[PDB]
Amino acid sequence: GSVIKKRRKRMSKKKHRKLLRRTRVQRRKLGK
Amino acid sequence: KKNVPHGAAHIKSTFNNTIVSITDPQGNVIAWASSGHVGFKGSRKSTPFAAQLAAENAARKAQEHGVKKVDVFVKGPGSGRETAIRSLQAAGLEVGTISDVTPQPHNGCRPPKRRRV
Amino acid sequence: MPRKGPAPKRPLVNDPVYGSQLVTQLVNKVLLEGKKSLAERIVYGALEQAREKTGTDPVVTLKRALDNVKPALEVRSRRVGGATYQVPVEVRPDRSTTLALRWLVNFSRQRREKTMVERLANEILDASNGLGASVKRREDTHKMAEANRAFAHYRW
Amino acid sequence: KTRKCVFCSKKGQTIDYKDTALLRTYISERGKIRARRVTGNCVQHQRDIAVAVKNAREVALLPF
Amino acid sequence: AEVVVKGRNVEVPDHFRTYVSEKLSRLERFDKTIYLFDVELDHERNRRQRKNCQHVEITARGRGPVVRGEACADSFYTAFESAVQKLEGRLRRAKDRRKI
RNA sequence: CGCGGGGUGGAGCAGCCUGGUAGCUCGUCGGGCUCAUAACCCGAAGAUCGUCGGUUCAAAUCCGGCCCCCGCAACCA
RNA sequence: GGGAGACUGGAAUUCCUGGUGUAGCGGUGGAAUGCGCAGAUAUCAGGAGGAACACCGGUGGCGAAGGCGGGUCUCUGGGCAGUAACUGACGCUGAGGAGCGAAAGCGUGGGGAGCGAACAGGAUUAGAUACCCUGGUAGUCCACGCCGUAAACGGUGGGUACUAGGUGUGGGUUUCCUUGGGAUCCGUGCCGUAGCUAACGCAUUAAGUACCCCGCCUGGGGAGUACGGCCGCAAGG
Repeated sequence: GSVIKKRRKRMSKKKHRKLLRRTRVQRRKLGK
Repeated sequence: KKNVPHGAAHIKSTFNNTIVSITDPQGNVIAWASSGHVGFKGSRKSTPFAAQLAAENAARKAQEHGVKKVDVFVKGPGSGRETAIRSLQAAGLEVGTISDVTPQPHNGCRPPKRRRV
Repeated sequence: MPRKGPAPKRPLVNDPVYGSQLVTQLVNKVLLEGKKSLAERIVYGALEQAREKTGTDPVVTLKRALDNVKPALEVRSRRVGGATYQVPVEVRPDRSTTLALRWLVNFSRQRREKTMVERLANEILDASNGLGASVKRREDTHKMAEANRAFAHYRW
Repeated sequence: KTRKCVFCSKKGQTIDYKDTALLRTYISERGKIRARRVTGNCVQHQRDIAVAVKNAREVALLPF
Repeated sequence: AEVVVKGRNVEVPDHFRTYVSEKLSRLERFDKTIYLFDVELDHERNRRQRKNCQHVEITARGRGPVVRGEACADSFYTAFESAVQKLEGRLRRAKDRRKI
């Protein structure tokens, strides 16, 4: 179809990836 | 210095210039002529007129060591192959062969990927 | 009349006093506007002063100066890809006569004699010997053409 | 070309890696292998010619 | 940077003077090539049970030749903002595009 | 302490050991290039040898100093 | 070019030693960092080492899908046709389940030529944390395992029967002229009726006409995210 749907989805995915970069450490230690 | 009865040319026509050595059968080079050494620099170095002046100066420095007959060996893709052969046949050396020895890899080392400009 | 092809040009009558295409064409390029009669008085008076300083036929002196300023190659202008390329091009006959007469008139007009007649006389004489600034502009135009020979290939 | 073959049409002929004449009928003046369109092979014998020329290059019988 | 501010059919509030000065002043920042600016402020749509269409025209003699630039908007500040965004991109292009 | 080399358009660099013929590179404006910008390209505007001294036709050039410049490597100065 | 193991081949790039030989080479839209003048680029001879396999080779073959092309040898998997010798419905699908599964990435040990994220400098630009240039580490390679994801796409689950044709090409049987056509079974493309579709299109390799089993959907965001559990060395799934 259009690539707009694909790109909205991918924006969400990207943002999430970044959010796991920055909290990586914090999730390990707060979880442990 | 010495005399050489006949030699072979080497023309490296790689886009930004042509480097024209001449060489005996042995392969030693009596003299080497290039567009850059003529006086052109930069993008003017790429031009076929730079190849004509490179083969002119290469044929004069060639003729100072007494070469008369030449077998021409031209390299791969670029501007200035038949122009350098032309300036050689006019500038004091005669035709001989025109051998297109392009160095062909056969999917060898992977080439640089793509220039997007 | 460009973009439709070549346009037909006006035929030019020759000179009454001297009998040349090139004298009348020098008059029409002397013509700072309005006064063709005064342009004829400048050209005629300047060529009889050339007759005084040569003692010969003035149109032979004129055509020898015209030959000694006449260019063979002109530079121009085509900018291939983000760089301005001075491209040398073969000059037509009419284009070469036009550059010869136009340079002759303009650089006579820069010269520092009192009237215009003495200016044009001294410029036709100095261009006949080869000592005017206009001959130096021919040598500078061939300097730009021979200095820029490589870019000429485009075949343009 | 636009023939149908010589091996599939003449219906008896063996392609032999020792035989340097038959393999040099199908390489070019450069030494490179000609196509199936240029020589008109059936596909089986185009595979066997290509492998046979390639073996003959491996044992120095063709100028690579 | 000489800045002429004409109406077209409109009052010219001290808010409009100051805002004009600061948007257009962005251009003084980074395009040193500027000379004269001429800025003229139309006002229609008004009177018709509808919302007034403003229009801004801006003229700019650079150091060299003459830009022009025209914008229509429901209000005046939003229009002059938009006009300065456009002008900034253009000029650096007329800055751009060159450099061999 | 010396023996040396070391000076030449604003500058850097030669040339200066075998006298007649001082170049060279950025600081130079004007062009052509583009509808343009700039570059790219062309040309142009400055030293006759830090300077002064003898001989030889001819002297930066050869020889005497100096202003200098130092390299240092020495100094139980 | 189905897979695995083993041995080996040449062209090319890079470095190395040695010749020949001089001031540029490289690079670009134009340049500059860069390598040079200590002997580079160029050319000739020899050596090392690694990776990828020009030509054949394409709308072509094989594999369940990923995927598979230098050669040879060794071990092994599937398919197709022909005869009909045998068995006699042993078929189909398949929730959960186990296995395989590009690239990137991960662990331990090797290897490291070319290419090359990150990382520098140069340039461009208002500014480039970018494109373009010069260099460049992990990686790319092999051995042994992890991981489980893709536009893993024919964007089309698997099986079966039927429904006008025309023309290419791949594998094999046969009747006729005597390689040429015919007919047939299996494959893969291009065009085309009927029928179907929202339309584009599909169209005997169906998205047509029907039957069997599975997966899955129920407005857009929030979100394939939280919480919880499972797997994983981690990234994460």
